[PDB]
Amino acid sequence: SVSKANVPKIDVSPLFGDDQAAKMRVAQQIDAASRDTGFFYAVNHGINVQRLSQKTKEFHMSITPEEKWDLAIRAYNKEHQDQVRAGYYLSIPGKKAVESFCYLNPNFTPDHPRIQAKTPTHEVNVWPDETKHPGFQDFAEQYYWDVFGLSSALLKGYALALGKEENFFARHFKPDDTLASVVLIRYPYLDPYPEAAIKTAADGTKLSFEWHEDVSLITVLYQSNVQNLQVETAAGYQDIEADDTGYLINCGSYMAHLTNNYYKAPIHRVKWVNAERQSLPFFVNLGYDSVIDPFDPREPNGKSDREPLSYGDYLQNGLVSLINKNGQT
Ligand SMILES: C=C(C)[C@@H](NC(=O)[C@H](CS)NC(=O)CCC[C@H](N)C(=O)O)C(=O)O
Ligand SMILES: [Fe+2]
Repeated sequence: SVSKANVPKIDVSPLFGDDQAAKMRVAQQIDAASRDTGFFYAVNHGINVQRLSQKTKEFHMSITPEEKWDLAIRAYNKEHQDQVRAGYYLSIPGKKAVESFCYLNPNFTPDHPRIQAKTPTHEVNVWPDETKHPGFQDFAEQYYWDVFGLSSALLKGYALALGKEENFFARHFKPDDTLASVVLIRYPYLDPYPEAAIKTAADGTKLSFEWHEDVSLITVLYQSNVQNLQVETAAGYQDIEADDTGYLINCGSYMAHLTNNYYKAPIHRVKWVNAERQSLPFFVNLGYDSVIDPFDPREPNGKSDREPLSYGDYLQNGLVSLINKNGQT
């Protein structure tokens, strides 16, 4: 069997308060986890994840095929040319088992300057009919802000961990402009489970999603309590334990770029499991024009030979590349 990955549980509650020394002790834990497997569980995070799961299940189990077409992104519905990121990602029974619903910043409204400009990666969210899904949009928008708040706290810990002031990332992570996304992914139980919907790794492991690094600064994930993720390490792919009270945190490739791989974006993959479950990531993205000068916390003078990259350039290029590599979700 594969060995268990070292995924420590870190109590992040000090990151919400004003005890600077305690924040440093959290930052050290983040540093250690980021230098090791690249994953940790954030605990004492303050979010009601059980309610998140319940509301998400009520949505996934009640939405109809009709509504899925009507919410579909462009990849599934040519009539919806503005929906590149936000909307419904359909399953293809017999071929693609997973389905999902993505939404973006609720502040991306029709009058937002980036929406008026039609700037890439910005879109106005689409939502199902309120009468068919009472309370869902309100719940989902509030969840965006709850996980935004946790993410801001986590970003203060990553900044302190890297030797920076606590707002070093967080000053570029703003309610009015963040490109962050929530994805409500449904993995189904299927009997029989179609082989075409199961991928196979070079080591023989059955997978739902192949190896990748995340397109994010950090990723802040709630999943059901069903083991499925693996992380590549020196010792091969290792299993990340489940814990559906904590949030699983890892860095994405923008952090790797900014830190000159001090905090790598861990390569990870999703095992095939025949289970009805949920995967609810929040991809922590900055603003379109956010640029942080790359640095190197292993170099005496802190300098890096990487060029600055705006977050919008990073994101637009990354999302396309991930689809080309691992397929349209
Ligand atoms: C555990 C996870 C976080 C999930 N992974 C994915 O489905 C992949 C790789 S993390 N995610 C994406 O395809 C990126 C989605 C970006 C989003 N659709 C957007 O527009 O922001 C999974 O469960 O499969
Ligand atoms: Fe990922």
